[PDB]
Amino acid sequence: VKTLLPVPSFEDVSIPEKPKLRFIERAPLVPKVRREPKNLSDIRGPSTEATEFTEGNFAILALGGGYLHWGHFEMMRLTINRSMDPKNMFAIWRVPAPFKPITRKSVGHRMGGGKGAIDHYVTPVKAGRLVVEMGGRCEFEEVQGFLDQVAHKLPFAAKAVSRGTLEKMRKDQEERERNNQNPWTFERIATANMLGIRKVLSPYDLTHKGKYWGKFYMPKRV
Amino acid sequence: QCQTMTVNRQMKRYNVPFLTFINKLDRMGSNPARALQQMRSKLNHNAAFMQIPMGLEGNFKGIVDLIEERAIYFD
Amino acid sequence: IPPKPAIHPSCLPSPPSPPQEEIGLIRLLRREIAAVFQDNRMIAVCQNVALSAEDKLLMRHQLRKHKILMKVFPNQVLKPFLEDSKYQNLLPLFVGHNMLLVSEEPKVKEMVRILRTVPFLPLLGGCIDDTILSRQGFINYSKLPSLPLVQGEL
Amino acid sequence: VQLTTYAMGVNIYKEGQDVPLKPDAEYPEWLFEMNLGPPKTLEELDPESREYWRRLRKQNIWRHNRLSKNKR
Amino acid sequence: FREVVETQEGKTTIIEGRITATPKESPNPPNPSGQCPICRWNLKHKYNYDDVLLLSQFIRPHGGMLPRKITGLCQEEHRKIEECVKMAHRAGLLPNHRPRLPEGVVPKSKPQLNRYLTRWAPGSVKPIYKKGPRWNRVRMPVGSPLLRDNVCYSRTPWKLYH
Amino acid sequence: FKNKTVLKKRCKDCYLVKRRGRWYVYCKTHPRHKQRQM
Amino acid sequence: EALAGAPLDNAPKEYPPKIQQLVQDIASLTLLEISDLNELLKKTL
Amino acid sequence: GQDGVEDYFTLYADVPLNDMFGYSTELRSCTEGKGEYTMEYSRYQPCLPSTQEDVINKYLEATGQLPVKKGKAKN
Amino acid sequence: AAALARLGLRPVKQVRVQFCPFEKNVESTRTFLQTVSSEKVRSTNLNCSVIADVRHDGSEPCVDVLFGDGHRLIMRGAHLTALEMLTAFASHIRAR
Amino acid sequence: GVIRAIVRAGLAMPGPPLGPVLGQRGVSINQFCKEFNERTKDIKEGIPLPTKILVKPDRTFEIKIGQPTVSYFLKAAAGIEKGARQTGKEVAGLVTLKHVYEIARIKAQDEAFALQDVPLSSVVRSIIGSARSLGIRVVKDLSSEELAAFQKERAIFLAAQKEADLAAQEEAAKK
RNA sequence: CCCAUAGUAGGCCUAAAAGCAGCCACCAAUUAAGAAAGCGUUCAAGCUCAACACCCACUACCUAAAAAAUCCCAAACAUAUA
Ligand SMILES: [Mg+2]
Ligand SMILES: [Zn+2]
Ligand SMILES: [Zn+2]
Repeated sequence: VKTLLPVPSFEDVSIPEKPKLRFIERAPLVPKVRREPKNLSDIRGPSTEATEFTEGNFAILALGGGYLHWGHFEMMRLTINRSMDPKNMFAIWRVPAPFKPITRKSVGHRMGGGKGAIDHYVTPVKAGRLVVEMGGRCEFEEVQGFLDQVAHKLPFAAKAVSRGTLEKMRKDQEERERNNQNPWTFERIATANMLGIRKVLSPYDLTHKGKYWGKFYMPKRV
Repeated sequence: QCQTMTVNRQMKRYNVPFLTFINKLDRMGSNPARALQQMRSKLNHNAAFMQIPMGLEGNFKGIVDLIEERAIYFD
Repeated sequence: IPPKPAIHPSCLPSPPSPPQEEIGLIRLLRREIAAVFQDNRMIAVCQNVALSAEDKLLMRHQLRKHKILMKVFPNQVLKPFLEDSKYQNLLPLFVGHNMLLVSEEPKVKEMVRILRTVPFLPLLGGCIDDTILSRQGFINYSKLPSLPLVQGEL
Repeated sequence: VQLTTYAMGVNIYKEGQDVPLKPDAEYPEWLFEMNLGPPKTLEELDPESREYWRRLRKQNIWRHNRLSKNKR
Repeated sequence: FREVVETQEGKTTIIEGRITATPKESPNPPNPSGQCPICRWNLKHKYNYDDVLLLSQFIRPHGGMLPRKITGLCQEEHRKIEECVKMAHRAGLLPNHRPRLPEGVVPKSKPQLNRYLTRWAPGSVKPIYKKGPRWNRVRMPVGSPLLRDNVCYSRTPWKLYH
Repeated sequence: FKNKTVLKKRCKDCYLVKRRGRWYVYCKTHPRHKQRQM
Repeated sequence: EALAGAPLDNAPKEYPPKIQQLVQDIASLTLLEISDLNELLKKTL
Repeated sequence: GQDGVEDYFTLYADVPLNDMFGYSTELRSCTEGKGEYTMEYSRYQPCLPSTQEDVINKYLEATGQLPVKKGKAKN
Repeated sequence: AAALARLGLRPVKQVRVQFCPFEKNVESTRTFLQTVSSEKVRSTNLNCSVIADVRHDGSEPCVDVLFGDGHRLIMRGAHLTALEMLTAFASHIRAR
Repeated sequence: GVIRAIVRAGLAMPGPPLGPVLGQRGVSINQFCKEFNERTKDIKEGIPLPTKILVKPDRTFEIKIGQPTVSYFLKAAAGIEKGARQTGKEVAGLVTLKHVYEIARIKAQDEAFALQDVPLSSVVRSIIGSARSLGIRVVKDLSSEELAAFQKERAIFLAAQKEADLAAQEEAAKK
């Protein structure tokens, strides 16, 4: 015979109103008459806000930088609304509406004449930022499944993690970073300026510790 | 088949006596017993037997009458 | 660079696994086994035939018509009870699929005559009032005369 | 048009007189010790009964069914 | 060991089941605390593919092998023996461990091409016609990926792709 | 056969085999599930 | 305390010793003890 | 609905006339001969949007075939 | 043991098994009798039957089978397992 | 083998469900229907009951008559003809313990219960669970209480059926 | 590696949807099986899985490869000691 463990009871998680995701529009309620440059520092480096959870216990953890326009948000919201349970699951958006303007000139035009016209709008997303958060009274297999299904469709690398999974991954990351055999850490060489390496490196590498490069994220750099 | 069943329905509804003749017995697909069993089961007729072959596919030579016990050797 | 251990963990003797705590299912199984073994005096272990449930309910109704019951138990919970108690000579008879009979009062004639109708229902034997016997033992014991005359012949 | 519609015109007494209804004295007492509305959970049955283990097995079956929904 | 014996006598096939004798392990192991037959003799990362005596004790006379529940190997040690035995039947080793067949060894097609360290099957790999440029050259594999933790004496890692 | 990078079983009778350097998905009940590794 | 070796009846070679002891105890007299046995047997049944 | 007799059944269908171009051919080919059917006028129902666009395009081609379709197909 | 049901069991005539309950080498013949007396392998033909003979002083797990060709096959499972005798009976009933 | 079929007693016309299956099996259908009718003519009510048939390889069918279903008995004891779409928020009716006890003691003689050591507690628990899953509700033994219950339930169920028919007509009109 | 009976056609527009069209409660019998966890079903049949009975190896390091035009390019060695 085999043992029969008690099933996890779900009685402290109540589903609020509007379990489905809200509609995301293209341009905001007021257009920006001043054209802003394409500041690339909004996606380079670790994320500051929207890192931990808030209401749900499952969220998609980003592992790279990139821009998401109206089509990506529409695809994500449609997939969520078509692959969920409205009486047992509910998701809340974590990223704001796209507001960064992008200027595009005419096709087949000479170089010059100032900037072009504003077409669409995107939003900056850094590494380690939760894209969408979803909770409810379900378990972990199905939610991880239909969240990785969408994360594989995202341009940047993303995985479906939770609370315990994030805790375990942070624990093994710090365990690997505190038990290094070779005594030559990237941070020790970058901060103390060894062998004149500061000539070919970058001032942003002092805070990144060699864990970021442009927009990607290597979790095996240590 | 279908047309045979329709002709049978008409002939039985107007009461017409008839006798069955089997043609083309020179190919690799001669089996009067199967056709007779079909006429017995699938249709509502009666059993009968009047001729016996002496070789099929490529051995057809004559037929028997089994009424006078005297076969026929066609030449 | 991961730490390289001097001795691989798969080579050194692994520590013993912690024994699991016994659940209530096996406790209730052992309790009801002891209960049906103390009150009932006639049991007959027979090889369970992997037949359809239709014939199974048919034979169940044919047996229970003569005011008898039937109840089986898994070998995992039965072997300790057979090896720790007095029935230590019945442990080699529970090594596979089998069916145990729980019938109150001795009525071996009717059950044998109703089971011999099918030639695919064998039985390993059983005990008749603390007297272990086999199939041939049962078929030669069912031919014994009535109880009153055997009691009064002395 | 065929349908099994044999609803007898029962008012307030046709359900006890049409059939040989027996009083409460002739019926045994242990027939009223059954459940009524809500069923039985897991914290209302002692772990020394078959009903608790059957309920736990049913809950485990339900959990396995809810889990095995995406895998093949 | 155990073998099957079938005899024909008067249209009555007599299928018997006689159990024969078999040797055992030496009553003096160097490391009795080991959990694997290879670890108990201090042969951890100490054997190669040329050892025809070690590989012949865990295989079948007809070319087959033995599971882990019978031998006693773990997960990483059973795969090494499974890879080293495949490198022996191709290099001409173990001539008595050939599979049984009726009468198929009649037309000797391709002659006995000598080979060693054969990792993949001969009649299956595709000939490399392009070989790539220079930096991303497609080398030919050799050896075994599970035989990298063995003891070396040449002060250089085992080059498996050259 | 169909060229597929990620192979998977489409029903129940599909069994995976390793032949001529490629993983093939053969099936006798539903022959439409034949896949070929590219 | 377990049980017996579970013999069979197709090959009569062994018998329980208690039956033999009881028979040896009750089969060594004349007729007065037989009459007493009949009396004590008919007292109940 | 569906009726039936001793040997076969009798289906009660409800199919528009627009989808009755070659129904007899496929109905026979999917019945092995012994299948028949009867057709009679029933009522009217709203039209499907695909057939709506089809009849709109047909009326457009019949009236004036140069508003967009053949107007851009030729220039 | 579905191979015996997919193959066939029509030409067989009568089969039987003999073993002892108190022996420790009678599980093979026991599971063989259990598999041969299932549902598909028993309903695939109605012209055959089985005999379950249980003896005490047999001291031998012999299984004798025979089919319609007048042959005879007796296999004693003293040391053989269940799969071996199963595939042997399958091959013997398929080849003849 | 066996074929599960639940048809009406006095209404067993050759065709629906029991038609293509009986035609492809290899047995007759008109003779089976005639035998079922001549066996069920003893019933003076036409109660639909299940039928367990068995076919042998020599093409011959047998009929074993058993006990009818439970939903029909529950609907006859409650008084309603059709079941409700909800349970708890829309009760169809009330049935006392005496009616379900009589139904259980009458049904406990079929081929499923008479061939098993099942007591009265098990069958009354099963019928109580079936009544709870149907849409009705059981109660101790309420004489005058169930009288007043029926007196109010007639009116409330008439109102519920009227409003349900109105909602269905509205949904049919919105089309 | 094996294995599957029943209270039923659980409640309802559509003729019915009988385990996969929608609703709150998703009952209940012997050891043990979901008013339904994956295909074929106008309404029924055909197949597996979870649950007994039965033994009980790893029951899974997660996913990370590609083909253009004169012709592909040096060759070779996993085993005598940094
Ligand atoms: Mg079914
Ligand atoms: Zn080891
Ligand atoms: Zn397939």
